[PDB]
Order: sequence, then C-alpha cells, then structure tokens
Amino acid sequence: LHKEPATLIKAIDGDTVKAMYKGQPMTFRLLLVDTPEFNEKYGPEASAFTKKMAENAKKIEVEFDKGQRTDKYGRGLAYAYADGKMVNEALVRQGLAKVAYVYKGNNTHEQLLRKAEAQAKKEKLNIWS
Ligand SMILES: Cc1cn([C@H]2C[C@H](OP(=O)(O)O)[C@@H](COP(=O)(O)O)O2)c(=O)[nH]c1=O
Ligand SMILES: [Ca+2]
Repeated sequence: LHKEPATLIKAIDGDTVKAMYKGQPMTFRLLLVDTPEFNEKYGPEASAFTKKMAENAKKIEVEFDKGQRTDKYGRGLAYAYADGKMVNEALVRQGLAKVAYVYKGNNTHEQLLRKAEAQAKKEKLNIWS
C-alpha cells in the first residue's frame, strides 16, 4: 500500500472525513473500524477525537487497500494518516472504535488494528469501560 495526498475539508464524525483528493472533494470512510454514531454513547467523543487529530495535522494522507476503493454510498474506503500516524489505529487504540467491517481483500491492516483493540480492551478504555 502507498500513501497519497489529501487535504482536509471537514471532519464529519468518528469514522468519516471529507477531504480533497486528486483535486475533488471525497467523503472518506475509515477502513476496518466502526465508531459509534454521534447520537450513541462515545459518539461525540469519537467525533471529537478524529476532528482534533485531522485538523491539527500538518498533512493528511489516505491509503487505499487492495480491494474496493469506494463503498456502495460513494464513500472512499481508506486508511487515513495525520502526520504519518494512522487515525483508524488511534481510534481503536483509544477504545473509541471497534474493529469492524473486515472484508477479505480489503484487510491489509487488520492485525495491527486487532492488536490495538486488545490493548484498549485490557485498559478498559471508553467503549470497553
Ligand atoms: C467500513 C465499510 C463500510 N461499508 C458499508 C457497509 C455498511 O452498509 P449498511 O449501511 O447497508 O449497513 C455501511 C456502514 O457504514 P457506517 O458505519 O458509516 O454506517 O457501509 C462497506 O461497504 N465497506 C467498508 O469497508
Ligand atoms: Ca459508524
């Protein structure tokens, strides 16, 4: 996999951000995770975490996997990085997202994220408290 440039337009919720990619606005849905909806417990916290991470970065980058690049809703499916740090991983590490939607063919960073989730669950963080 390789990182590609994108510029942040808006953080939307815990697991979706709008960003300019190859010069067009795209809503990206983070691969391999599921944050609560904003209306659910830890939703506002997941939203705030992704908003702070993305907005504070000097650069954002997106990294597509080997399989589907867009979902049925037209959303880009990617791993997003904020100054080299993966947002998908950070959310899971903080107990603000569960590893989810792991589809064969589009699961390159599955084990990285499952390692993170085990550690969040150990520390009983947020969703795991
Ligand atoms: C993360 C991810 C979500 N999706 C789809 C499956 C779910 O469809 P259904 O909407 O029919 O439930 C939906 C979940 O997104 P949200 O968690 O943003 O709702 O997005 C994918 O198709 N591929 C993916 O890699
Ligand atoms: Ca969600």
